[PDB]
Amino acid sequence: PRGSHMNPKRIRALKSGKQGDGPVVYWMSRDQRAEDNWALLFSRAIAKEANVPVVVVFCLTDEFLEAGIRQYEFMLKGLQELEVSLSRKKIPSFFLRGDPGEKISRFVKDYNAGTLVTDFSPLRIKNQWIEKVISGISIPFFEVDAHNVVPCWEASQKHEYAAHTFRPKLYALLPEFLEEFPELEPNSVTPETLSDVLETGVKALLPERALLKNKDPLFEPWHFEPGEKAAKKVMESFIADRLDSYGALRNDPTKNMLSNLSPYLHFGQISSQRVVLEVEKAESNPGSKKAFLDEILIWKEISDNFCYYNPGYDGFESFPSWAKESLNAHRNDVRSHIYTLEEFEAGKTHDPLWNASQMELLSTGKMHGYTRMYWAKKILEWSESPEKALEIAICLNDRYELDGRDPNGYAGIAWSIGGVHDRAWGEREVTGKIRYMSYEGCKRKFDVKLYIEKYS
DNA sequence: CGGCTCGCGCA
DNA sequence: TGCGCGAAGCCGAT
Ligand SMILES: Cc1cc2nc3c(=O)[nH]c(=O)nc-3n(C[C@H](O)[C@H](O)[C@H](O)COP(=O)(O)OP(=O)(O)OC[C@H]3O[C@@H](n4cnc5c(N)ncnc54)[C@H](O)[C@@H]3O)c2cc1C
Repeated sequence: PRGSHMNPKRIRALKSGKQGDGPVVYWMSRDQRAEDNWALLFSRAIAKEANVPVVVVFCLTDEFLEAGIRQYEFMLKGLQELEVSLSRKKIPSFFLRGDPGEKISRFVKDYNAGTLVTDFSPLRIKNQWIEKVISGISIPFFEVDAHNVVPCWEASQKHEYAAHTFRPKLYALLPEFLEEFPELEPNSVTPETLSDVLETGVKALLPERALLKNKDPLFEPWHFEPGEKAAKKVMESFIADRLDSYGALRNDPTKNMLSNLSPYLHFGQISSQRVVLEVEKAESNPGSKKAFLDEILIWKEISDNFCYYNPGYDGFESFPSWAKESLNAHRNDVRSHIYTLEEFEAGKTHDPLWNASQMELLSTGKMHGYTRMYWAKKILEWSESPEKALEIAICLNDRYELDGRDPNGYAGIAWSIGGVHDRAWGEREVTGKIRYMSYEGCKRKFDVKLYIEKYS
């Protein structure tokens, strides 16, 4: 659909039909940003070719009732800043509430939309909303992958077993898809309140707030300033101050050596392609640059590949055959300790290292990448069954992580519990051939006393 | 057949 | 801390 700096492989048709005479409607869900957004850039080009304006619609669902205030407040502040950003580009942002399957379809008829465009995501709830919209609309419906550098359906056409099989496929398509972003052109033709939806949502999530003994909330909201502008500043600080030592202090939770981009990368407040662009041109350590590029390209996008080709990505069935047979044979193995969901949530286990990992999750909403493995693998070692371990790990991850309800989470949990994108290891009790990690192994890699003392 | 994103013994 | 090895099942390049 026209465009010079626009690769058509980033778009795909969801429903054919006659193009209406109305403006182009962008159903922004996953990539909540104005700059470096293919789904918005493609929506502007179609609008320019049809001599119509472009509008942005966001549907707020009841999904926030499953999470807490930490994710609702982080995402809502970004949309308030996003509202002003599109206003400067003469693009109006319309915020709806309810089921997108009925709210978007009613929107299309009411506003007399001519073309509908949405961003891509492999989650189950989005494939459902899309199909309900398809049955209720009669205009063309497009979908753009503005989250992955290479489109998910283009990098691979199947579920990738391991990264060493996905690495050469992704890196072979980098010279084509890794490109600069054209600027967003404001509209030529011009045509509720977010403050009220924020106050209404917080009042409903108040009883479920995580508290201390003295009724003092646990979440510390000053660690990550939300929004598109603050996401850019985090990237600049990481490249200038943290990219050099990234390859050596990657797995040390006592050091703040990570990029801290996942809360912004999840909500779409920042483009991973933009991060990859800035990293490629920076002069830094080559082992550090390779280590970071493998994280944000190979492993961030193979998580989308995992969810796109495995609909049960959050279930025991998605595990490989060797893992399922191994964990099934150890179901009757006596376990050293049995902790319920409440004991894991409050951090009341016998392991001070595990409790400290949960404390960081409860206080900052973002646990260190290395400790997230020990946090999830010890849940499997201290649960009733593999199904309960998957249930508990997903519950705490999606409730308290600022990057929860993400394909990176379900792939990361399935990696730690089900050996997805992993291999077999030494045979043990309970866990079987799943990769084992011990408290003593962490003692030889970093100062565990500092990490425990930092979070009680 | 070669090589995959732990623990462990040893400088 | 940094390195080489062990224990394990399977992809995929042929
Ligand atoms: C059990 C488990 C659960 C996880 N839960 C989530 C989750 O809900 N949301 C989430 O965003 N990440 C999750 N991950 C991945 C990883 O823990 C985080 O992406 C990372 O810790 C975020 O911190 P960072 O951005 O500073 O990391 P950095 O080292 O700065 O990494 C930069 C980016 O690379 C990507 N990345 C890094 N490590 C991974 C990984 N292992 N898998 C996939 N992408 C990765 C992320 O997009 C991240 O923002 C989980 C991993 C595990 C093992």
